[PDB]
Amino acid sequence: DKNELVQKAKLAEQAERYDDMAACMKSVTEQGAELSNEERNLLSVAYKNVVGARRSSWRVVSSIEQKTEGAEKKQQMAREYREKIETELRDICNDVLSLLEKFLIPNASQAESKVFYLKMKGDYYRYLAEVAAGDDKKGIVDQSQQAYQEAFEISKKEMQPTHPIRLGLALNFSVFYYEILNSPEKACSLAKTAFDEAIAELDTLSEESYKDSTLIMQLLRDNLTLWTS
Amino acid sequence: MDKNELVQKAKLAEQAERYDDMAACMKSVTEQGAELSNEERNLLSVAYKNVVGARRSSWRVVSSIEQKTEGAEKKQQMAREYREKIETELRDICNDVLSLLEKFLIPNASQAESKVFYLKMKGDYYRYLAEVAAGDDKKGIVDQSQQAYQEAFEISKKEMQPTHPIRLGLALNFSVFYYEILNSPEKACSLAKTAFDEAIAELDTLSEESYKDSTLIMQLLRDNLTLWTS
Amino acid sequence: PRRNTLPAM
Amino acid sequence: PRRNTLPAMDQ
Ligand SMILES: COC[C@H]1CC[C@@H]2/C1=C\[C@@]1(C)CCC(C(C)C)=C1[C@@H](O[C@@H]1O[C@@H]3COC(C)(C)O[C@H]3[C@H](O)[C@H]1O)[C@H](O)[C@@H]2C
Ligand SMILES: COC[C@H]1CC[C@@H]2/C1=C\[C@@]1(C)CCC(C(C)C)=C1[C@@H](O[C@@H]1O[C@@H]3COC(C)(C)O[C@H]3[C@H](O)[C@H]1O)[C@H](O)[C@@H]2C
Ligand SMILES: [Mg+2]
Repeated sequence: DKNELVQKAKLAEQAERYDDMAACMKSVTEQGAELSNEERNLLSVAYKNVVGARRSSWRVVSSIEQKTEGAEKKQQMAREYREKIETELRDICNDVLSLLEKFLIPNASQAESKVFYLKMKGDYYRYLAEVAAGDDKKGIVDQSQQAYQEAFEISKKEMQPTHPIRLGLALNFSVFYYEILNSPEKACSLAKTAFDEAIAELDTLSEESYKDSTLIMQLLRDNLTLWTS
Repeated sequence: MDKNELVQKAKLAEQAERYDDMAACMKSVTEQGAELSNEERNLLSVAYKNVVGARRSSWRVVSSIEQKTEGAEKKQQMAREYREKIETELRDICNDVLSLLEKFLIPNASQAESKVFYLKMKGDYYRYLAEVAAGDDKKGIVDQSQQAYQEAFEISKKEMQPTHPIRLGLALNFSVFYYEILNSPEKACSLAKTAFDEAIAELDTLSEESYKDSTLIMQLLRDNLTLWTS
Repeated sequence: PRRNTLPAM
Repeated sequence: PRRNTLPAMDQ
Protein backbone atom coordinates (compact mmCIF):
# COMPACT_ATOMS: atom_id res chain seq x y z
CA ASP A 1 0.00 0.00 0.00
CA LYS A 2 2.83 2.46 0.80
CA ASN A 3 4.48 2.35 -2.67
CA GLU A 4 1.00 2.50 -4.19
CA LEU A 5 -0.02 5.71 -2.28
CA VAL A 6 3.24 7.40 -3.51
CA GLN A 7 2.49 6.39 -7.12
CA LYS A 8 -1.02 7.84 -6.83
CA ALA A 9 0.51 11.03 -5.44
CA LYS A 10 2.81 11.45 -8.43
CA LEU A 11 -0.11 10.83 -10.82
CA ALA A 12 -2.12 13.46 -8.93
CA GLU A 13 0.86 15.85 -9.27
CA GLN A 14 1.07 15.33 -13.04
CA ALA A 15 -2.71 15.94 -13.23
CA GLU A 16 -2.25 19.12 -11.09
CA ARG A 17 -4.82 17.78 -8.58
CA TYR A 18 -3.01 18.87 -5.39
CA ASP A 19 -5.83 17.97 -3.00
CA ASP A 20 -5.53 14.35 -4.15
CA MET A 21 -1.73 14.57 -4.04
CA ALA A 22 -1.89 15.88 -0.44
CA ALA A 23 -4.44 13.15 0.66
CA CYS A 24 -2.13 10.45 -0.64
CA MET A 25 0.94 11.89 1.12
CA LYS A 26 -1.05 12.41 4.30
CA SER A 27 -1.98 8.66 4.25
CA VAL A 28 1.64 7.69 3.77
CA THR A 29 2.82 9.93 6.66
CA GLU A 30 0.16 8.41 8.98
CA GLN A 31 1.46 4.88 8.37
CA GLY A 32 4.28 5.93 10.72
CA ALA A 33 7.61 5.16 9.08
CA GLU A 34 10.07 7.95 8.24
CA LEU A 35 9.63 9.36 4.82
CA SER A 36 12.39 9.01 2.29
CA ASN A 37 13.68 12.24 0.74
CA GLU A 38 11.38 11.74 -2.24
CA GLU A 39 8.28 11.24 -0.10
CA ARG A 40 9.10 14.25 2.09
CA ASN A 41 9.45 16.48 -1.02
CA LEU A 42 6.17 15.19 -2.43
CA LEU A 43 4.43 15.97 0.84
CA SER A 44 5.91 19.49 0.83
CA VAL A 45 4.93 20.27 -2.76
CA ALA A 46 1.44 18.93 -2.29
CA TYR A 47 0.65 21.05 0.75
CA LYS A 48 2.39 24.16 -0.55
CA ASN A 49 -0.02 24.11 -3.49
CA VAL A 50 -3.06 23.41 -1.38
CA VAL A 51 -2.30 26.13 1.17
CA GLY A 52 -0.85 28.54 -1.37
CA ALA A 53 -4.03 28.64 -3.40
CA ARG A 54 -5.82 29.94 -0.28
CA ARG A 55 -3.01 32.31 0.61
CA SER A 56 -3.12 33.77 -2.94
CA SER A 57 -6.90 34.14 -2.82
CA TRP A 58 -6.67 35.68 0.68
CA ARG A 59 -4.25 38.40 -0.53
CA VAL A 60 -6.50 39.28 -3.43
CA VAL A 61 -9.62 39.59 -1.30
CA SER A 62 -7.83 41.33 1.52
CA SER A 63 -6.55 43.86 -1.08
CA ILE A 64 -10.14 44.36 -2.25
CA GLU A 65 -11.42 44.82 1.28
CA GLN A 66 -8.77 47.51 1.69
CA LYS A 67 -9.68 49.20 -1.59
CA THR A 68 -13.42 49.36 -0.78
CA GLU A 69 -12.96 51.43 2.37
CA GLY A 70 -16.03 53.76 2.30
CA ALA A 71 -18.21 51.35 0.21
CA GLU A 72 -19.72 49.50 3.07
CA LYS A 73 -21.64 46.78 1.20
CA LYS A 74 -18.66 45.77 -0.93
CA GLN A 75 -16.25 45.88 1.97
CA GLN A 76 -18.55 43.76 4.08
CA MET A 77 -18.81 41.12 1.30
CA ALA A 78 -15.00 41.08 0.95
CA ARG A 79 -14.57 40.78 4.70
CA GLU A 80 -16.99 37.85 4.95
CA TYR A 81 -15.36 36.08 2.00
CA ARG A 82 -11.90 36.69 3.47
CA GLU A 83 -13.17 35.07 6.71
CA LYS A 84 -14.36 32.01 4.75
CA ILE A 85 -10.97 31.67 3.01
CA GLU A 86 -9.20 31.97 6.40
CA THR A 87 -11.09 29.09 7.90
CA GLU A 88 -9.97 26.90 5.01
CA LEU A 89 -6.40 28.18 5.35
CA ARG A 90 -6.45 27.44 9.06
CA ASP A 91 -7.79 23.94 8.58
CA ILE A 92 -5.07 23.17 6.07
CA CYS A 93 -2.20 24.51 8.29
CA ASN A 94 -3.71 22.69 11.28
CA ASP A 95 -3.59 19.48 9.30
CA VAL A 96 0.03 19.90 8.36
CA LEU A 97 1.11 21.00 11.78
CA SER A 98 -0.66 17.94 13.23
CA LEU A 99 1.26 15.66 10.82
CA LEU A 100 4.57 17.32 11.75
CA GLU A 101 3.89 17.07 15.48
CA LYS A 102 2.62 13.49 15.48
CA PHE A 103 4.79 11.84 12.91
CA LEU A 104 7.36 13.81 11.01
CA ILE A 105 9.31 15.64 13.77
CA PRO A 106 9.36 12.80 16.35
CA ASN A 107 10.44 10.05 13.86
CA ALA A 108 13.12 12.21 12.21
CA SER A 109 16.35 10.37 12.79
CA GLN A 110 18.80 12.57 10.78
CA ALA A 111 19.73 16.29 11.20
CA GLU A 112 18.71 17.09 7.63
CA SER A 113 15.20 15.72 8.14
CA LYS A 114 14.80 17.43 11.53
CA VAL A 115 15.70 20.78 9.99
CA PHE A 116 13.38 20.28 7.05
CA TYR A 117 10.39 19.53 9.26
CA LEU A 118 11.10 22.24 11.81
CA LYS A 119 11.34 24.74 8.94
CA MET A 120 8.04 23.45 7.63
CA LYS A 121 6.65 23.87 11.16
CA GLY A 122 7.85 27.43 11.14
CA ASP A 123 6.35 28.04 7.64
CA TYR A 124 2.88 26.80 8.55
CA TYR A 125 2.73 28.72 11.86
CA ARG A 126 3.85 31.75 9.86
CA TYR A 127 0.89 31.17 7.52
CA LEU A 128 -1.42 30.97 10.56
CA ALA A 129 0.21 34.20 11.83
CA GLU A 130 -0.55 35.95 8.52
CA VAL A 131 -4.29 35.59 9.25
CA ALA A 132 -4.26 35.71 13.00
CA ALA A 133 -5.38 38.93 14.70
CA GLY A 134 -5.72 39.94 18.31
CA ASP A 135 -5.30 37.56 21.21
CA ASP A 136 -3.94 34.30 19.79
CA LYS A 137 -1.63 35.96 17.27
CA LYS A 138 1.20 36.36 19.82
CA GLY A 139 1.35 32.66 20.68
CA ILE A 140 1.23 31.69 16.99
CA VAL A 141 4.09 34.09 16.12
CA ASP A 142 5.95 32.60 19.07
CA GLN A 143 5.49 29.00 17.81
CA SER A 144 6.67 30.03 14.33
CA GLN A 145 9.75 31.73 15.71
CA GLN A 146 10.66 28.83 18.05
CA ALA A 147 10.45 26.20 15.25
CA TYR A 148 12.57 28.29 12.86
CA GLN A 149 15.10 29.06 15.62
CA GLU A 150 15.53 25.41 16.47
CA ALA A 151 15.96 24.50 12.76
CA PHE A 152 18.37 27.40 12.46
CA GLU A 153 20.56 26.09 15.34
CA ILE A 154 20.63 22.56 14.09
CA SER A 155 21.35 23.68 10.53
CA LYS A 156 24.31 25.94 11.51
CA LYS A 157 25.76 23.14 13.59
CA GLU A 158 25.30 20.24 11.11
CA MET A 159 24.83 21.43 7.53
CA GLN A 160 27.20 23.08 5.05
CA PRO A 161 26.33 26.73 4.44
CA THR A 162 25.49 25.86 0.75
CA HIS A 163 23.02 23.17 1.68
CA PRO A 164 19.64 24.04 0.04
CA ILE A 165 17.70 23.29 3.27
CA ARG A 166 19.99 25.52 5.29
CA LEU A 167 19.66 28.25 2.68
CA GLY A 168 15.91 27.82 2.28
CA LEU A 169 15.53 28.03 6.03
CA ALA A 170 17.52 31.33 6.07
CA LEU A 171 15.30 32.67 3.20
CA ASN A 172 12.04 31.88 4.99
CA PHE A 173 13.18 32.84 8.55
CA SER A 174 14.37 36.19 7.25
CA VAL A 175 11.00 36.71 5.61
CA PHE A 176 9.36 35.80 8.91
CA TYR A 177 11.44 38.69 10.57
CA TYR A 178 10.53 41.06 7.78
CA GLU A 179 6.81 40.40 7.46
CA ILE A 180 5.65 38.88 10.69
CA LEU A 181 7.99 40.62 13.21
CA ASN A 182 8.26 43.86 11.19
CA SER A 183 12.05 43.69 11.75
CA PRO A 184 13.77 44.58 8.42
CA GLU A 185 17.25 45.00 9.88
CA LYS A 186 17.11 41.66 11.43
CA ALA A 187 15.68 40.14 8.21
CA CYS A 188 18.40 41.79 6.13
CA SER A 189 21.12 40.64 8.52
CA LEU A 190 19.99 37.00 8.50
CA ALA A 191 19.69 36.92 4.65
CA LYS A 192 23.05 38.69 4.05
CA THR A 193 24.89 36.46 6.46
CA ALA A 194 23.48 33.29 4.81
CA PHE A 195 24.44 34.57 1.39
CA ASP A 196 27.96 35.49 2.57
CA GLU A 197 28.58 32.19 4.32
CA ALA A 198 27.57 30.27 1.21
CA ILE A 199 29.86 32.44 -1.07
CA ALA A 200 32.75 31.66 1.32
CA GLU A 201 32.35 27.89 0.87
CA LEU A 202 31.43 27.22 -2.72
CA ASP A 203 33.64 24.10 -2.67
CA THR A 204 30.86 22.48 -0.52
CA LEU A 205 28.39 22.63 -3.46
CA SER A 206 27.71 19.21 -4.94
CA GLU A 207 26.82 18.07 -8.44
CA GLU A 208 23.46 16.85 -7.11
CA SER A 209 22.12 20.06 -5.53
CA TYR A 210 24.13 23.04 -6.74
CA LYS A 211 21.27 24.19 -8.90
CA ASP A 212 18.90 24.37 -5.91
CA SER A 213 21.68 26.08 -3.85
CA THR A 214 22.59 28.73 -6.37
CA LEU A 215 18.97 29.43 -7.05
CA ILE A 216 18.22 30.06 -3.33
CA MET A 217 21.33 32.24 -3.03
CA GLN A 218 19.85 34.33 -5.80
CA LEU A 219 16.53 34.62 -4.05
CA LEU A 220 18.14 35.64 -0.77
CA ARG A 221 19.99 38.40 -2.60
CA ASP A 222 16.78 39.44 -4.42
CA ASN A 223 15.04 39.82 -1.09
CA LEU A 224 18.02 41.87 0.22
CA THR A 225 17.87 44.11 -2.83
CA LEU A 226 14.05 44.49 -2.54
CA TRP A 227 14.42 45.32 1.16
CA THR A 228 17.46 47.70 0.94
CA SER A 229 16.39 49.82 -2.02
CA MET B 1 -28.53 36.59 -0.81
CA ASP B 2 -30.39 38.35 -3.72
CA LYS B 3 -29.48 38.36 -7.40
CA ASN B 4 -27.19 41.37 -7.50
CA GLU B 5 -25.36 40.29 -4.41
CA LEU B 6 -24.75 36.78 -5.85
CA VAL B 7 -23.32 38.42 -8.93
CA GLN B 8 -20.91 40.54 -6.84
CA LYS B 9 -19.86 37.43 -4.90
CA ALA B 10 -19.30 35.73 -8.29
CA LYS B 11 -17.05 38.57 -9.40
CA LEU B 12 -15.13 38.37 -6.10
CA ALA B 13 -14.68 34.61 -6.52
CA GLU B 14 -13.34 35.24 -10.01
CA GLN B 15 -10.67 37.68 -8.85
CA ALA B 16 -9.78 35.15 -6.11
CA GLU B 17 -9.60 32.38 -8.79
CA ARG B 18 -12.11 30.33 -6.79
CA TYR B 19 -14.11 29.06 -9.79
CA ASP B 20 -16.08 26.45 -7.81
CA ASP B 21 -17.54 29.30 -5.72
CA MET B 22 -18.00 31.44 -8.85
CA ALA B 23 -20.00 28.66 -10.54
CA ALA B 24 -22.14 28.08 -7.46
CA CYS B 25 -23.09 31.80 -7.33
CA MET B 26 -23.96 31.90 -11.06
CA LYS B 27 -25.92 28.60 -10.79
CA SER B 28 -27.94 30.27 -8.00
CA VAL B 29 -28.56 33.34 -10.15
CA THR B 30 -29.71 31.15 -13.09
CA GLU B 31 -32.07 29.16 -10.80
CA GLN B 32 -33.94 32.33 -9.79
CA GLY B 33 -35.49 32.04 -13.25
CA ALA B 34 -35.08 35.47 -14.79
CA GLU B 35 -33.31 35.92 -18.12
CA LEU B 36 -29.57 36.74 -17.53
CA SER B 37 -27.91 40.03 -18.52
CA ASN B 38 -24.89 39.93 -20.83
CA GLU B 39 -22.68 40.25 -17.79
CA GLU B 40 -24.38 37.40 -15.95
CA ARG B 41 -24.15 35.03 -18.86
CA ASN B 42 -20.48 35.85 -19.39
CA LEU B 43 -19.69 35.17 -15.73
CA LEU B 44 -21.64 31.85 -15.91
CA SER B 45 -19.71 30.83 -18.99
CA VAL B 46 -16.27 31.73 -17.50
CA ALA B 47 -17.04 30.04 -14.18
CA TYR B 48 -18.09 26.71 -15.67
CA LYS B 49 -15.43 26.76 -18.37
CA ASN B 50 -12.76 26.87 -15.56
CA VAL B 51 -14.45 24.19 -13.53
CA VAL B 52 -14.79 21.74 -16.47
CA GLY B 53 -11.48 22.80 -18.11
CA ALA B 54 -9.44 21.77 -15.06
CA ARG B 55 -10.87 18.27 -15.43
CA ARG B 56 -10.37 18.22 -19.20
CA SER B 57 -6.75 19.11 -18.62
CA SER B 58 -6.23 16.44 -15.98
CA TRP B 59 -8.04 13.84 -18.11
CA ARG B 60 -5.66 14.42 -21.03
CA VAL B 61 -2.58 13.90 -18.82
CA VAL B 62 -3.89 10.81 -17.02
CA SER B 63 -5.24 9.12 -20.23
CA SER B 64 -1.88 9.73 -21.94
CA ILE B 65 -0.11 8.07 -18.97
CA GLU B 66 -2.56 5.21 -19.10
CA GLN B 67 -1.46 4.62 -22.73
CA LYS B 68 2.30 4.46 -21.99
CA THR B 69 1.81 1.89 -19.22
CA GLU B 70 1.04 -1.13 -21.45
CA GLY B 71 2.70 -4.13 -19.68
CA ALA B 72 2.88 -2.44 -16.23
CA GLU B 73 -0.39 -3.69 -14.95
CA LYS B 74 -0.57 -2.19 -11.44
CA LYS B 75 0.51 1.22 -12.88
CA GLN B 76 -1.95 0.96 -15.78
CA GLN B 77 -4.81 -0.14 -13.57
CA MET B 78 -4.17 2.84 -11.24
CA ALA B 79 -4.04 5.41 -14.03
CA ARG B 80 -7.20 3.85 -15.54
CA GLU B 81 -9.14 4.09 -12.31
CA TYR B 82 -7.92 7.67 -11.82
CA ARG B 83 -8.92 8.61 -15.43
CA GLU B 84 -12.39 7.17 -14.67
CA LYS B 85 -12.78 9.16 -11.43
CA ILE B 86 -11.80 12.28 -13.36
CA GLU B 87 -14.18 11.30 -16.15
CA THR B 88 -17.05 11.02 -13.73
CA GLU B 89 -16.33 14.50 -12.28
CA LEU B 90 -16.20 16.00 -15.78
CA ARG B 91 -19.46 14.28 -16.75
CA ASP B 92 -21.21 15.55 -13.61
CA ILE B 93 -20.09 19.07 -14.43
CA CYS B 94 -21.25 18.90 -18.05
CA ASN B 95 -24.58 17.45 -16.91
CA ASP B 96 -25.06 20.27 -14.42
CA VAL B 97 -24.53 22.90 -17.10
CA LEU B 98 -26.66 21.11 -19.72
CA SER B 99 -29.51 20.82 -17.17
CA LEU B 100 -29.35 24.54 -16.46
CA LEU B 101 -29.35 25.34 -20.15
CA GLU B 102 -32.38 23.05 -20.86
CA LYS B 103 -34.44 24.05 -17.81
CA PHE B 104 -33.77 27.80 -17.56
CA LEU B 105 -31.58 29.42 -20.15
CA ILE B 106 -32.61 28.10 -23.59
CA PRO B 107 -36.40 28.13 -23.09
CA ASN B 108 -36.34 31.64 -21.62
CA ALA B 109 -34.00 33.26 -24.15
CA SER B 110 -36.10 35.99 -25.82
CA GLN B 111 -33.41 37.55 -28.01
CA ALA B 112 -31.59 35.85 -30.85
CA GLU B 113 -28.20 36.74 -29.39
CA SER B 114 -28.91 34.89 -26.06
CA LYS B 115 -30.48 32.02 -27.97
CA VAL B 116 -27.27 31.56 -29.93
CA PHE B 117 -25.06 32.01 -26.84
CA TYR B 118 -26.86 29.20 -24.96
CA LEU B 119 -27.17 26.86 -27.98
CA LYS B 120 -23.40 27.28 -28.51
CA MET B 121 -22.79 26.47 -24.85
CA LYS B 122 -25.03 23.37 -25.25
CA GLY B 123 -22.98 22.40 -28.22
CA ASP B 124 -19.69 22.90 -26.27
CA TYR B 125 -20.70 20.86 -23.16
CA TYR B 126 -21.92 17.93 -25.32
CA ARG B 127 -18.66 18.23 -27.21
CA TYR B 128 -16.75 17.76 -23.91
CA LEU B 129 -18.87 14.76 -23.07
CA ALA B 130 -18.08 13.40 -26.58
CA GLU B 131 -14.29 13.70 -25.89
CA VAL B 132 -14.79 11.22 -23.04
CA ALA B 133 -17.50 8.95 -24.49
CA ALA B 134 -17.35 5.55 -26.28
CA GLY B 135 -19.76 3.53 -28.47
CA ASP B 136 -23.40 4.16 -29.49
CA ASP B 137 -23.35 6.38 -26.45
CA LYS B 138 -20.76 8.54 -28.23
CA LYS B 139 -22.78 8.73 -31.46
CA GLY B 140 -25.83 10.11 -29.65
CA ILE B 141 -23.78 12.68 -27.71
CA VAL B 142 -21.98 13.79 -30.91
CA ASP B 143 -25.40 14.25 -32.49
CA GLN B 144 -26.68 16.34 -29.66
CA SER B 145 -23.59 18.58 -29.90
CA GLN B 146 -23.98 18.89 -33.72
CA GLN B 147 -27.65 19.76 -33.44
CA ALA B 148 -27.18 22.52 -30.85
CA TYR B 149 -24.31 23.99 -32.88
CA GLN B 150 -26.24 23.81 -36.13
CA GLU B 151 -29.33 25.54 -34.75
CA ALA B 152 -27.15 28.34 -33.25
CA PHE B 153 -25.35 28.58 -36.62
CA GLU B 154 -28.64 29.04 -38.50
CA ILE B 155 -30.09 31.68 -36.12
CA SER B 156 -26.85 33.62 -36.09
CA LYS B 157 -26.47 33.64 -39.90
CA LYS B 158 -30.05 34.98 -40.10
CA GLU B 159 -30.07 37.33 -37.15
CA MET B 160 -26.53 38.53 -36.30
CA GLN B 161 -23.96 40.53 -38.16
CA PRO B 162 -20.74 38.77 -39.28
CA THR B 163 -18.52 40.63 -36.75
CA HIS B 164 -20.80 39.88 -33.77
CA PRO B 165 -18.54 38.21 -31.20
CA ILE B 166 -21.10 35.49 -30.42
CA ARG B 167 -21.42 34.65 -34.09
CA LEU B 168 -17.67 34.51 -34.48
CA GLY B 169 -17.21 32.47 -31.29
CA LEU B 170 -19.85 30.01 -32.51
CA ALA B 171 -17.88 29.61 -35.79
CA LEU B 172 -14.71 29.06 -33.98
CA ASN B 173 -15.97 26.29 -31.74
CA PHE B 174 -18.24 24.60 -34.40
CA SER B 175 -15.28 24.55 -36.65
CA VAL B 176 -13.24 22.83 -33.92
CA PHE B 177 -16.16 20.37 -33.43
CA TYR B 178 -15.84 19.48 -37.18
CA TYR B 179 -12.07 19.07 -36.99
CA GLU B 180 -11.70 17.23 -33.77
CA ILE B 181 -15.01 15.44 -33.16
CA LEU B 182 -16.26 14.79 -36.75
CA ASN B 183 -12.81 14.36 -38.18
CA SER B 184 -13.20 16.65 -41.20
CA PRO B 185 -10.22 18.95 -41.62
CA GLU B 186 -11.89 20.34 -44.81
CA LYS B 187 -15.25 21.34 -43.34
CA ALA B 188 -13.59 22.87 -40.19
CA CYS B 189 -11.35 25.02 -42.46
CA SER B 190 -14.20 26.16 -44.63
CA LEU B 191 -16.39 27.22 -41.67
CA ALA B 192 -13.47 29.12 -40.08
CA LYS B 193 -12.33 30.72 -43.34
CA THR B 194 -15.74 31.97 -44.26
CA ALA B 195 -16.37 33.38 -40.74
CA PHE B 196 -13.04 35.25 -40.87
CA ASP B 197 -13.55 36.46 -44.44
CA GLU B 198 -17.06 37.75 -43.83
CA ALA B 199 -16.07 39.74 -40.68
CA ILE B 200 -12.93 41.22 -42.18
CA ALA B 201 -15.13 42.67 -45.00
CA GLU B 202 -17.27 44.46 -42.39
CA LEU B 203 -14.98 46.13 -39.83
CA ASP B 204 -16.95 49.40 -39.87
CA THR B 205 -19.70 47.40 -37.98
CA LEU B 206 -17.54 47.00 -34.85
CA SER B 207 -18.39 49.15 -31.89
CA GLU B 208 -16.16 50.31 -29.04
CA GLU B 209 -17.93 47.67 -26.89
CA SER B 210 -17.41 44.72 -29.32
CA TYR B 211 -14.13 45.35 -31.21
CA LYS B 212 -11.80 43.71 -28.67
CA ASP B 213 -13.63 40.41 -28.50
CA SER B 214 -14.47 40.26 -32.25
CA THR B 215 -10.89 40.94 -33.36
CA LEU B 216 -9.49 38.44 -30.86
CA ILE B 217 -11.80 35.70 -32.12
CA MET B 218 -10.89 36.54 -35.74
CA GLN B 219 -7.29 36.05 -34.79
CA LEU B 220 -8.03 32.70 -33.19
CA LEU B 221 -10.03 31.66 -36.30
CA ARG B 222 -7.04 32.39 -38.49
CA ASP B 223 -4.71 30.69 -36.04
CA ASN B 224 -6.69 27.50 -36.30
CA LEU B 225 -6.57 27.83 -40.15
CA THR B 226 -2.81 28.26 -39.95
CA LEU B 227 -2.55 25.22 -37.65
CA TRP B 228 -4.73 23.02 -39.82
CA THR B 229 -2.95 24.11 -43.05
CA SER B 230 0.69 23.60 -41.93
CA PRO C 1 0.58 25.34 -30.56
CA ARG C 2 -2.88 24.04 -29.58
CA ARG C 3 -6.10 24.75 -31.52
CA ASN C 4 -8.33 27.40 -29.96
CA THR C 5 -11.85 27.33 -28.64
CA LEU C 6 -13.65 30.01 -26.53
CA PRO C 7 -14.25 30.42 -23.66
CA ALA C 8 -10.73 29.48 -22.50
CA MET C 9 -9.63 28.78 -18.97
CA PRO D 1 7.76 42.06 -7.43
CA ARG D 2 7.18 39.88 -4.30
CA ARG D 3 9.73 38.74 -1.67
CA ASN D 4 10.69 35.11 -2.10
CA THR D 5 10.10 32.18 0.14
CA LEU D 6 10.66 28.48 -0.69
CA PRO D 7 8.76 26.15 -1.43
CA ALA D 8 6.71 28.13 -3.97
CA MET D 9 3.43 26.78 -5.48
CA ASP D 10 5.11 26.68 -8.91
CA GLN D 11 8.55 24.93 -8.59
C1 LIG E 1 -21.18 30.71 -25.28
O1 LIG E 1 -19.83 31.05 -25.73
C2 LIG E 1 -19.45 32.44 -25.40
C3 LIG E 1 -18.07 32.82 -25.91
C4 LIG E 1 -18.29 33.17 -27.45
C5 LIG E 1 -17.69 34.51 -27.70
C6 LIG E 1 -17.41 35.06 -26.27
C7 LIG E 1 -17.49 34.01 -25.24
C8 LIG E 1 -16.91 34.09 -23.97
C9 LIG E 1 -16.19 35.12 -23.12
C10 LIG E 1 -17.24 35.15 -22.02
C11 LIG E 1 -15.11 34.08 -23.16
C12 LIG E 1 -14.00 34.97 -23.76
C13 LIG E 1 -14.68 36.13 -24.30
C14 LIG E 1 -13.89 37.16 -25.12
C15 LIG E 1 -12.64 37.54 -24.27
C16 LIG E 1 -13.48 36.59 -26.51
C17 LIG E 1 -16.00 36.22 -24.01
C18 LIG E 1 -17.02 37.29 -24.25
O2 LIG E 1 -16.59 38.66 -23.93
C19 LIG E 1 -16.46 39.13 -22.60
O3 LIG E 1 -16.84 38.56 -21.41
C20 LIG E 1 -15.44 38.38 -21.08
C21 LIG E 1 -15.22 37.69 -19.74
O4 LIG E 1 -13.81 37.30 -19.77
C22 LIG E 1 -12.80 38.44 -19.98
C23 LIG E 1 -11.46 37.81 -20.41
C24 LIG E 1 -12.55 39.25 -18.67
O5 LIG E 1 -13.17 39.44 -21.05
C25 LIG E 1 -14.58 39.74 -21.05
C26 LIG E 1 -14.88 40.70 -22.20
O6 LIG E 1 -14.45 41.96 -21.88
C27 LIG E 1 -16.38 40.68 -22.44
O7 LIG E 1 -16.66 41.40 -23.59
C28 LIG E 1 -17.38 37.50 -25.76
O8 LIG E 1 -18.12 38.74 -25.90
C29 LIG E 1 -18.31 36.36 -26.22
C30 LIG E 1 -19.59 36.32 -25.39
C1 LIG F 1 10.75 22.57 4.14
O1 LIG F 1 11.18 23.44 2.96
C2 LIG F 1 11.84 22.79 1.90
C3 LIG F 1 12.21 23.79 0.81
C4 LIG F 1 13.41 24.68 1.26
C5 LIG F 1 14.62 24.06 0.57
C6 LIG F 1 13.96 23.30 -0.64
C7 LIG F 1 12.51 23.18 -0.47
C8 LIG F 1 11.61 22.75 -1.43
C9 LIG F 1 11.52 22.24 -2.84
C10 LIG F 1 10.91 20.97 -2.20
C11 LIG F 1 10.71 23.54 -3.04
C12 LIG F 1 11.53 24.16 -4.13
C13 LIG F 1 12.79 23.47 -4.18
C14 LIG F 1 13.84 24.23 -5.07
C15 LIG F 1 15.13 24.63 -4.35
C16 LIG F 1 14.08 23.59 -6.48
C17 LIG F 1 12.86 22.36 -3.38
C18 LIG F 1 13.81 21.30 -3.10
O2 LIG F 1 14.35 20.55 -4.21
C19 LIG F 1 13.60 19.74 -5.19
O3 LIG F 1 12.28 19.13 -5.10
C20 LIG F 1 11.90 19.88 -6.35
C21 LIG F 1 10.45 19.73 -6.79
O4 LIG F 1 10.26 20.76 -7.87
C22 LIG F 1 11.14 20.64 -9.09
C23 LIG F 1 10.97 21.87 -10.02
C24 LIG F 1 10.80 19.33 -9.88
O5 LIG F 1 12.55 20.62 -8.64
C25 LIG F 1 12.83 19.61 -7.63
C26 LIG F 1 14.34 19.59 -7.31
O6 LIG F 1 15.10 19.02 -8.34
C27 LIG F 1 14.52 18.83 -6.05
O7 LIG F 1 15.91 18.83 -5.70
C28 LIG F 1 15.06 21.77 -2.29
O8 LIG F 1 16.17 20.83 -2.47
C29 LIG F 1 14.80 21.98 -0.80
C30 LIG F 1 14.34 20.71 -0.05
MG1 LIG G 1 -20.79 42.79 -39.47
